[PDB]
Amino acid sequence: KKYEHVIRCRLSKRQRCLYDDFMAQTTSVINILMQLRKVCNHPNLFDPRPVTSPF
Amino acid sequence: VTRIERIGAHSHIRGLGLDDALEPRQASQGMVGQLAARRAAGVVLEMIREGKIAGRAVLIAGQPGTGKTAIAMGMAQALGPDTPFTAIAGSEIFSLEMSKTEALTQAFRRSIGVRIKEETEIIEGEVVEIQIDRPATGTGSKVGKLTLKTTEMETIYDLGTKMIESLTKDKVQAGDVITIDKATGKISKLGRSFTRARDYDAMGSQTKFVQCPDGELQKRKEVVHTVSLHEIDVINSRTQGFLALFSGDTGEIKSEVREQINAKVAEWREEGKAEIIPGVLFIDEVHMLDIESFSFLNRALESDMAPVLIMATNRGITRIRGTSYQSPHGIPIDLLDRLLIVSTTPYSEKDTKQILRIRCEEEDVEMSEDAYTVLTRIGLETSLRYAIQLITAASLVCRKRKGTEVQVDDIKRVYSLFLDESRSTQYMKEYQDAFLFN
Amino acid sequence: CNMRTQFPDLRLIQYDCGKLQTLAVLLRQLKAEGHRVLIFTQMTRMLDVLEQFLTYHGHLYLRLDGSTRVEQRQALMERFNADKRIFCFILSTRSGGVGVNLTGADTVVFYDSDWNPTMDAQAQDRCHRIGQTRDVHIYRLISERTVEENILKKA
Amino acid sequence: QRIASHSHVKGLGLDESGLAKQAASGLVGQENAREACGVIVELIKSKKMAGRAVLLAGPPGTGKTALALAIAQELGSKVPFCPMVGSEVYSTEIKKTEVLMENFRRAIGLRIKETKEVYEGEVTELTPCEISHVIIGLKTAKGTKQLKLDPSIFESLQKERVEAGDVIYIEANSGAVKRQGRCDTYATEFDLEAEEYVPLPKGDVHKKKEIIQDVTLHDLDVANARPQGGQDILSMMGQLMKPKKTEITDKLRGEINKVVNKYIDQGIAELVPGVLFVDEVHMLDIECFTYLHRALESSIAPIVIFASNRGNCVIRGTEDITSPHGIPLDLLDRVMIIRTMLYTPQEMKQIIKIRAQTEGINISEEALNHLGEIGTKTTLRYSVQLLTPANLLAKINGKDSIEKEHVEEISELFYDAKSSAKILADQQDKYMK
Ligand SMILES: Nc1ncnc2c1ncn2[C@@H]1O[C@H](COP(=O)(O)OP(=O)(O)O)[C@@H](O)[C@H]1O
Ligand SMILES: Nc1ncnc2c1ncn2[C@@H]1O[C@H](COP(=O)(O)OP(=O)(O)O)[C@@H](O)[C@H]1O
Ligand SMILES: [Mg+2]
Repeated sequence: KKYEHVIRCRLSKRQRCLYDDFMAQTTSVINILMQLRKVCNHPNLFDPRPVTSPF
Repeated sequence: VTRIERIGAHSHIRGLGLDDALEPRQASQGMVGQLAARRAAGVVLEMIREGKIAGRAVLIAGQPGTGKTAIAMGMAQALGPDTPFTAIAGSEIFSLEMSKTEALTQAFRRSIGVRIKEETEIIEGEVVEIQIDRPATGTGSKVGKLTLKTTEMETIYDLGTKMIESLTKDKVQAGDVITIDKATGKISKLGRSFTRARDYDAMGSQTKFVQCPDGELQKRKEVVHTVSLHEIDVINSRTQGFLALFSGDTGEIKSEVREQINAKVAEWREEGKAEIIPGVLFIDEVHMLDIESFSFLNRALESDMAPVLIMATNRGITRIRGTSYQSPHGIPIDLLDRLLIVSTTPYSEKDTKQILRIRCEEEDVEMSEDAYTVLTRIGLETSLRYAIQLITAASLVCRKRKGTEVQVDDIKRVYSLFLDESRSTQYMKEYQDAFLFN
Repeated sequence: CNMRTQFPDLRLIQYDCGKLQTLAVLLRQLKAEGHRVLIFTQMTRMLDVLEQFLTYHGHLYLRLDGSTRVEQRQALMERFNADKRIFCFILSTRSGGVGVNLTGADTVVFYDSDWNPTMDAQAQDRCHRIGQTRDVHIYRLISERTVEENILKKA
Repeated sequence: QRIASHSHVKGLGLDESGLAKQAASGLVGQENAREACGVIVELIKSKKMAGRAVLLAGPPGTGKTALALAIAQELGSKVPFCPMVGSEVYSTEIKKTEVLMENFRRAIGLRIKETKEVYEGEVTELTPCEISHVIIGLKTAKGTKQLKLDPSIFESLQKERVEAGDVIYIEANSGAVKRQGRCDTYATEFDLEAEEYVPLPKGDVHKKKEIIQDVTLHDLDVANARPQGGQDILSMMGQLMKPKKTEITDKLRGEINKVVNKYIDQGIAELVPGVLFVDEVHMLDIECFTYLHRALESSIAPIVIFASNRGNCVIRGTEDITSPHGIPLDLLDRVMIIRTMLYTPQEMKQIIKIRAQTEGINISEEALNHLGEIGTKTTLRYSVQLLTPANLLAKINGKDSIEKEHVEEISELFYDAKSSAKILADQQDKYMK
C-alpha cells in the first residue's frame, strides 16, 4: 500500500521579507512566480550570507 | 574533614526566607526580622529573575550591623548558581592595570551570561575489543576496528586514521567505558567496567568499577555552554586572552571589541542561537567609589546589556570621594535619582536573641538560657558582631574546662578577655599619652 | 583563524527556511524508525542547499542531479540499493528517466511540488514499483500562504 | 529584547516644517530643544561643517541623553554615533588627549568598496615546490583548476592539516586558508573517522565578490599603528609583547588621511562624517577642555554633542576656578547651547504612560494619577522606576493591572533620595561619617 501526507511549513523572516518585496515588485507574472518559488525553496538561492573578513 | 569553605560571617544565610507572596517570615532560611527590607529584596529578586529590565539600581542603606550584606548574600543564595552574581568591594575598582571605568565595565559584563545550547551525537559504551594495525616501519595508513557494548546493543566500528590516533593517545583498553563525540572526535574515559589481568605487574591498586551504560549506543544529548560577556571580551581582545582570563592582565579592552561582541550577541539572541542570562553586580561599601566612577555608573546603567546593580552603604551625609561635596550616602544626587533605596531598621531584643540562636545552631554550640540572656544584653549594649564573636570564644572556653554547655561564667570570662570598641577606647583614654599619635 | 575570518554558521542554513526545519524533524523521525528517504526537488541549487543541510546534520546521501553521466546512474542505483548506510537519495523529478529501480527506499519526500502531477507520480513509482517489499509513505512539504498552495491546488 | 532606560525614544517627533509635535516618537516635551536638535541633525546630514560643538544643558531628568539618542536614531545606523562618558578619558595606558583624539576619529566613518578573491574547492593535489612553494589542484562541481601559491599559504595549509580530499577556503587578499572539512564523498569510507564533512563547492574555483565595508578612521589608524596583516613572526611578536594602547602620532593620521583622500578620489570610498557624544562633560579636566579647543577647531573633526547638568561649579583640575556648567568659558564660546527645562506634571504623566506601554505594563487611571503625584514630589526617575515592582506586586496578587494600592505599597517599600536624606538627617549620630 501507499499513503500520501501533506505537511504545512511556515516561512522565516528572510523568506517573508523576500516574498513581500517580490509581491510589491509585482505592481512579468511568470518571472515573479519563479522568484516566489525560489524564495519558498530557500533564500540562499539568491545570495548566501557573506563571509566577513577585514578590509 | 573540613572543606575549603568554613563557618563565616554569613554562613547561616540560605535565603531571604520569604513565602509565595514575598511576605517575610519571622525566622526562616537564617534571616530574622528586617521584614520591610526583606520584602523589598524579594521584589528586587523577582525583577532579577524576570530579566527584562536592564540597568536597575538598588541601594541598601542603614546603620552598621543592620544586615545589608546579609540581605545581599540571601539574594545571592536565592538566585542560585544559574544566574551570575558578581560581588565586589568598592575599593577593588582602583587598579594599576586598568582605568576605573574599565574595571566597572568588566564588573558589569561579568554579571551577564551568554548560554549556547546545541545537540550533538554521542557514543557511550563499554569497549569490548580494540584492534589497531600499524606499519612496522615508515609512514603508513593505520587500520583498526572497535567493538562497543551496552546492556542492549553491541556494534563493531571500522576506525579511521584520526580516530585511531585519538584512541591511541587516550590509551583506550578493553573494559573502559568511553564516550565519543562524532563531530569533534573527542574521547573521554569515564571508568573501567572490570579489572585488568592480575598476572601483570606494576599496575597499582584497581579502583572501583562503573556499571555499563544502557540504552542505544549512538544517543543525542544536549550540550550547554555558558560564558559571561567578560570572558568573551577577554578571549577576543587578544590571542593570549584565554590566559588573561586567569592571570588578569587584560589591560583596557578596546570599545570596538565590546561593540562588536554586543552586536554579535544580539544577532545570536535574534537567531535563537544564544540566550542572555542577566545577573547582579553587588558593590559592597559603594561609598569608596569616586565621582568619576559614579558618573560612569550613571550612563553605564542605560545600556541594554547592563545587569541589576545592588549597592550597600552605611554612610549618612558624607563627602563624596574625589570632591568636596557632602551628599547623602556618599553618592551624588544624580545617581541617587536613578536608584531605589531600601532602608534597614535596627534590631530589637528578640531579633537579636533569635540571630544569636541561629548563629549558635550554625556553629554547633550549645548555650544555656541565662547565657543567651546575658549575651543578648551584651549585644544590645555593645554590638551584634561582638556577641557573635563571643559565641565562639565562650564555646572554646567551655570546651577548655571539659564542659558541654556554654554558661554565663564562660560568657563573663570571654567578656573580660576580649574587649569591644567602647571599652578599648575608654582604656586608651586612660593611657592616652602612652599611645603614639593623639 | 577565528580572529582572521568568519564564515556563516551552518546552523543558519536551517534557520532561514521552515521547510528545512520540518524536513530535519521528518528525517530524524524516519531515521529513528529505520527507513530510507527519497528527496525530490525541481532545482539543482536546491540540491546543493540540501547537500549542505544533510552534511551538517550528518545524513549520508547520494546525488543524481540530471547532469550526471548515464553510466554513473546505474552505479549509483546499485550502490544505494546495496548500501544500507546511505540514509537519503536526493533526486530531480524531471530526470532519471523510467529505467531507475529505487526499490531500496521506503519513503519519498517531495521538497517542492511540480505543476504536472504525472512527474510526481513517476517520482513516486520510482520507489513504489513492483518488487518492493515495504509500505511507502509520501511526504509533501508546502509553505503556508504562498504560491505552493496554488501549485498543490493545480496539481 | 531587554528594555533599557531609553528604549522608547525612537526619534525627535518633528513635523515636516521642523516644529516639534507635543507627543511623538517617545518624546513628550522639550519642543524648543527638539527643534534645536532637528537643526543639528540637518547640520550633521549636510556633511559640510567640521568641529561644530553643541552643549545640552539643564537639570537632571530633563532628557539630555534622551535627546542625544534621539539625534542618533534620526541620523540612522549608517552615520557613526560614538557615545562616550567624560570619566573614560582617564586611562592608565594612554594620555587623555590621545583618548579624545581616538574618539574623534571613531566618530568619522568610511564606506569603502572592496573586491574579495576566493579560491574554494576540494584539494586534489598538494605538491611542494622547492623556502618551498606549493602547487595545488582544486576541483568544484563546475570545473578544476591548478594554482601556485606562496610559501606562507603552504605553511597555513600545513597548519590547517589540509590533505587530499579536504574542502578548503582561501581568501587571496589576506592569504587566509580555512579547512572546512573532508569532502562528503568520503563520508561513507569509515564508521568512526573523527572528521567533520562538508559538501563540494558548487561554484567556480576562483571567485571575485564585491562588498561594502563599514570602517572608521580610527580603525585604519589602529591597523596601521599595531600592524597584524603581514602574517610574519614580527607581527606576532609585536602583538604578544606590546598589547597596550599607544599614542598614535600625527604623522600616522596624516598618512591615513592621504590614503582615504586617494580612495575617495578613486571613487571606491564614501565619507560619513558622523557624530561624537560626550555625556558627562563636567568630568573632563582643564587639560581636556584646552585640547578640545584645538580639536574642535580642526577641519577633520566631527560634530560633537556635549551634555552637562552642573550649575556654577568648580572646573576639575583647577583649584577654585568656577564656570557656569563646569566648562571653561573659552569652550562655552565654541558651543551652541541647547537649554532643557523641567517637566510639568502633565508631561510627567505622559512620560510615565509611555514608559508603562514600553515595558508592557497596564496601569489604571487612578494608579497613573497617584504615580504622577508621587513624581511631582521626589523625581520623575523615581516615579518611573516603581512601574516594574508594582507590576510584579500586581502579578503576585493575581491582578493583570496596577492599582493604586500596589503603587502605595511599592512607595512604602522603596524610599526616594529625599526621604532617605530625611532619615539620615534624623539619625546622623548612628550612621558612619
Ligand atoms: N536579619 C538578619 N538575620 C540573620 N542574620 C543577620 C541579620 N542581620 C545581620 N545578621 C548577621 O549579623 C552579622 C553582621 O551583619 P552585617 O550584614 O555584616 O551588617 P552590615 O549590614 O553592617 O554589613 C552578619 O554575619 C549577618 O549574618
Ligand atoms: N521628553 C521626554 N520624553 C520621554 N521620556 C523622557 C523625556 N525626557 C527624559 N525622558 C526619560 O527620563 C529619563 C531621564 O532622561 P536622561 O536623558 O537620562 O536625563 P538627563 O540626561 O537630563 O540626566 C530617561 O530614562 C528618559 O527615557
Ligand atoms: Mg556589610
